[PDB]
Amino acid sequence: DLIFCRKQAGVAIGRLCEKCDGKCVICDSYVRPCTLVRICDECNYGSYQGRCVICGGPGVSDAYYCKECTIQEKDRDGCPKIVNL
Amino acid sequence: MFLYNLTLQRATGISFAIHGNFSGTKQQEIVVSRGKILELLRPDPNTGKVHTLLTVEVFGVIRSLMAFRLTGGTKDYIVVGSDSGRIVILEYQPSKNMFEKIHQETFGKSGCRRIVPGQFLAVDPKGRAVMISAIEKQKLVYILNRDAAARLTISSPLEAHKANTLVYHVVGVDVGFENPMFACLEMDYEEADNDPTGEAAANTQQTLTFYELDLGLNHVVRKYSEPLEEHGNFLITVPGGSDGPSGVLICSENYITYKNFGDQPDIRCPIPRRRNDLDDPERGMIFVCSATHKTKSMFFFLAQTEQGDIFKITLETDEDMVTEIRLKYFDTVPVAAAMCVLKTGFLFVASEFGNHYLYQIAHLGDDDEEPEFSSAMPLEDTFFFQPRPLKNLVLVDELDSLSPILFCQIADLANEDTPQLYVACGRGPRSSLRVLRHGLEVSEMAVSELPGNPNAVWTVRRHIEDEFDAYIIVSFVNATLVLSIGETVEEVTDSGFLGTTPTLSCSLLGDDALVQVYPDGIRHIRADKRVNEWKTPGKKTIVKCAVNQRQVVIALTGGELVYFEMDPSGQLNEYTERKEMSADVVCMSLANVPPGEQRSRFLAVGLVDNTVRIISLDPSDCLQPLSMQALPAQPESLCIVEMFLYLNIGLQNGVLLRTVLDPVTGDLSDTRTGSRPVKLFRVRMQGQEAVLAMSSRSWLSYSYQSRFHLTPLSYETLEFASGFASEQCPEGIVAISTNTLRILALEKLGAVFNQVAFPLQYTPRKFVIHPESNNLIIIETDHNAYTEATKAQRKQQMAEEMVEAAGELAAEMAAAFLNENLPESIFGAPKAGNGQWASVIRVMNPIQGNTLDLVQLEQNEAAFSVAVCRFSNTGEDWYVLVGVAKDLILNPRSVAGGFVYTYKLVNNGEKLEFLHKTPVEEVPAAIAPFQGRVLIGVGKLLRVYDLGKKKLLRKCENKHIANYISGIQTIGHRVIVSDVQESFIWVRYKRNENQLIIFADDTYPRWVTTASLLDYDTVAGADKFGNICVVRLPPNTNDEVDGLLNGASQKAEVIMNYHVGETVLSLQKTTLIPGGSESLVYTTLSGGIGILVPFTSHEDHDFFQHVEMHLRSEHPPLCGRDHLSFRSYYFPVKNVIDGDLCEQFNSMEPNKQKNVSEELDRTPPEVSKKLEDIRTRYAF
Amino acid sequence: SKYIGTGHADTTKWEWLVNQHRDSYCSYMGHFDLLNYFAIAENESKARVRFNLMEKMLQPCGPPAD
Ligand SMILES: [Zn+2]
Ligand SMILES: [Zn+2]
Ligand SMILES: [Zn+2]
Repeated sequence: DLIFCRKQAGVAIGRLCEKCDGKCVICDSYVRPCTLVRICDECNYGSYQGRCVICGGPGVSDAYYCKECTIQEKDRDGCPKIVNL
Repeated sequence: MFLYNLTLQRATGISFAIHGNFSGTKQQEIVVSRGKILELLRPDPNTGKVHTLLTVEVFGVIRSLMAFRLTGGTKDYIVVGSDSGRIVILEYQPSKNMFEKIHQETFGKSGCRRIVPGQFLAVDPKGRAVMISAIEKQKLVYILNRDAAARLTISSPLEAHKANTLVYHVVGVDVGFENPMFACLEMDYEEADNDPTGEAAANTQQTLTFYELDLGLNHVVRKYSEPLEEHGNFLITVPGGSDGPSGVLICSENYITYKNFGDQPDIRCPIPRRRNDLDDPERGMIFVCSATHKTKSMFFFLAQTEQGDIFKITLETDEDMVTEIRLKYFDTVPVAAAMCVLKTGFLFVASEFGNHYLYQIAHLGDDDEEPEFSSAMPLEDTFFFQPRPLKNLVLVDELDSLSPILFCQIADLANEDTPQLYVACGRGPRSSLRVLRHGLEVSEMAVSELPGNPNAVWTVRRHIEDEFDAYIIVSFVNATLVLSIGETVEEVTDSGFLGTTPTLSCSLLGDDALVQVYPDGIRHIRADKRVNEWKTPGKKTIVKCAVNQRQVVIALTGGELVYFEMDPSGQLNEYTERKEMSADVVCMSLANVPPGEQRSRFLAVGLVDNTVRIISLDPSDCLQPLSMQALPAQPESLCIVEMFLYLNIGLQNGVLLRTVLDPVTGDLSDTRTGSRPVKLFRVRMQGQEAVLAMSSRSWLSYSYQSRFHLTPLSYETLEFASGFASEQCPEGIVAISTNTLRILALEKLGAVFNQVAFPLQYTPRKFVIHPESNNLIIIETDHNAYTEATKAQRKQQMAEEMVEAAGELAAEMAAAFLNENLPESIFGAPKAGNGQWASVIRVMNPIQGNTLDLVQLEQNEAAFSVAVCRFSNTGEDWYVLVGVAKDLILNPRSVAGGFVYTYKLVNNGEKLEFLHKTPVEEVPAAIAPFQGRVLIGVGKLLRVYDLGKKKLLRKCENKHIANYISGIQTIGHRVIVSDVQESFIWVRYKRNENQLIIFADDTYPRWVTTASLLDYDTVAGADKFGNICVVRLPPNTNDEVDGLLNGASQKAEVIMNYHVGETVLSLQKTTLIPGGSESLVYTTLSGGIGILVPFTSHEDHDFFQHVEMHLRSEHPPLCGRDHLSFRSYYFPVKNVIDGDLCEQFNSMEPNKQKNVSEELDRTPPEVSKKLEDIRTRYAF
Repeated sequence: SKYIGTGHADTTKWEWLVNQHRDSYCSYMGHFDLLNYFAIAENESKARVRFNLMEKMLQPCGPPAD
């Protein structure tokens, strides 16, 4: 049930927690963070305002795509928030 | 092989154009889009000139361009939608002269895609919402707001997707501060994909859909949708709110409709037609562009048809309802892609091809007798009008544009030493052959040759607030003559100089105090008739001086440095110290003392010593040596100048030096550009300083906002010159030649080529050069075209049929219809028919423009190939071969046959005489001389042909080429074939076996447009999609042959791949400058010219690679594109460095220039010099 | 599957070919110098070529089978 949200991303910036701080959301790499992550409006609302996009804990820093995912334009899909059903 | 790309002349074709107050002031500017270049223009309301302010390469494909303004603001923004998945908003900064990116919003993947938005862009007329749309289901809406600091904020997008839907056009609707509305022309194709009968494809209508954005609820909803009568092209926003109703104008085939939601009925008006039209009666009529002009009292529209007819559309209204649409014929101009109506009464026309125009709207209102059509008028049958020459408009300016370039040849067809560029460009009756030369064009100002020995001429005015000069003083060897401008310039007496001996310095000393220096001394002259004279002690005689309106230094025999000064009293006081050195001066120069300071300090001194010495002259440390630097040769003159301070060093040869003004030299640049001494003279270009260097050829040296240019001029040698000013022309030059006294002018705002044009009849396809006479043999061909004879007989037919209209047979419009033919270069050619062609063969002299011979072909014959050659079985006679198609249909493709014509080219290459005509079963698309015979590509077939007495004799044939032969090129042993869809086939001709054998091919499909041989093994190719590639045979390649991929056994390797962004149609290896290196020059369909040059060392390649790497990150493309991804559009880049990205280093800000330069272990001036070196090595 | 133009093991020749015809026409509308080439080749205004391509967008390759 690890599925990405894949909704139209807005102006909200994705956040990472203390455990996931250096990670890439899509491929889980740690090398060369390149592009700032954007999330949709339903992922950024109320109690969901600041939360890790990978796990859902309290965010502390910005989420980034890696250079490898940026080269393949994998930052052009929807909201990359991990959502469980 | 590693290549460096440089642009020599940018594209000049316009795709979109918007107007607005982009600088925030009250003047209006236009932003035009080239394919990949953004450009800001400003037309002068005083003279009507259009000046270019800024031009930026965006490294993408611009697809939509809008302007918008927030409520209460005075500045317009720019919204750009491109082939990236981003929408960008830009702001022009007048004080920095650059485009500042305000916002970037990413929504999808890059490229020109079906369902990713970026093709359509609409904006709310009040500026609170913007809609970006694709051709398919996806649409997005952004809300635009403003914070308390008056900066622009953007929201997250709202989706309005709708599957199985096609969009023709989107516009925002003007409401009165109500919820924003957007109108769309839409079509649903779901039913058409499920019906195998094909009846759901027909019976399918366009809808006009309205989308309402509810700012209170924050969502987009479909409110209204209505089916239309027929399919329409673009929409027009009608101004609403408190000035006008709020609807849309739908432009359609033969009609224009007004529509609004509510209780408003639909109003239709048919488009008028030209009386006695010569075009095919089955064809309809559409509008191609529009322009709105809103005034605080009324509004109207300007729409143009495909024939180039502009009509003026007004709207007859009620309190809220519209009742009539009225159309009135306005004028005829070339077919435009965009039209902008400017306040202060100017109309800007950007044509689809050829030159662009700016018109003055001379006649406001409409007080005329010509009829006005209406929607209320009843007609069973259509309206008719008569096209006439311009009545409402006056032509004020014309901007040159090389788009579209179709064929090019670089060659020295005149007997200069520099080659010229012969360019067949243009389409239809506006085509032409243009000759391009590197230089500036000297405008003739005045000529009166007087006998004597002219040496020098100044242009000094009587006052300092004077814009009118006082005198011009040309010195003989025995005397001089000094004149004034009484608009009838001749001898003058009350000047006060009256020099019996020559005059070597004439300066404006005071406000109206003049310094006259001559070999026997100096006589300072007042405003009143008074002279104070200091003459020579004994036999020492001055030759050189250095003047300035506050201080005057002189040079007697022996380097005796004598400095004067004129203090606020207004008279002479000489300094105490006279420093003398070993030799006599040959050069010095005093910088123009600025109004900010009191006097000039630096004085470069060039002597027989061959050393520049820098000396101070302020009362603190005046006249004592500071720094000396030897010379490479004998100097003639130097000059401290600006446009920050530099000096220039002229040698006695045709070579130059440069050194930036400082206590120590900081920059160095030498250009081998003569064998004759350089003369450095003062002039003023662009209203600021510039130096006119002179040699066997005369050059102008001028930086331009850090754009250094050493450009020659289109005239031969001179010997002295300076600025000029008069009621006749307040800004010019006074130049002297052998047995001549000239005044000249230069009025071209920073161009690289000057061009002359010669008109043609149809679209030129290809031309060849006669080797003996240097004449050009051109073929011109057009589709949907009549020949001359068919036009004449069709017109006679229409006359005889309109005279028998069965009606008093008493008044003849037919004799008036037959007399004068409206010019096709102004009113267009009658485009009539679908399989109709028109072709012509022309012999032209390239020096003049005269047509030597003209052969017209039959109606439906279309020429595609031409060649000039000699046959071995004949003598030294020349022949011209023309390949012609017969009854060609393009879609679906069908042809009846082909012919090859043969002519004898007699009378010293001036006349063609028909010999015979050989039939072939397909279009002969390529003809190439080959070993005393000729090769012809007949569709899929490659044939050898020898000359016969009654026709051409087939000798050999290969039948294994894939699809269609589009080009043939031969190097002595081998043949290179271009396929329409496959790239390249290598063939060998077996001379003794009489065989054509394929021995190599490629592994990629390429849509080849042109090809160029680089050496015995390598070929340079171009593509329809905008790519250039280089293909080389491996060294293993065996030539002596008697498939592995369903192809040939041996393959060729691709060693170069580059995306240019525009379609290349010409490639040629040549040397552009005398004494330079060979480069690969290409030509583009948008009017651009560029080169690819090889690197010779690994160090230069590595340095430029690192520059490109670092500039890719810290200076990204403006519209959101990835630079490496753009040059890898269809294939990945291979061994090319983008020098158009690299030269953007000179236009960054100093902080980022330092951050970039300190990584390359270098300073910005060194990087700039290294960038200029490789450019001046090959190109200009 | 949600992207228009993708296929699967049951895709027919007709669907494949109409998909590539449709995105070919969109690519022609997008790229500025391809439309120039076509408008010079067939001697028409660029607005007319654009409108013709949009009209051809509806049913390229004819109506489907059976
Ligand atoms: Zn990643
Ligand atoms: Zn986490
Ligand atoms: Zn989400």
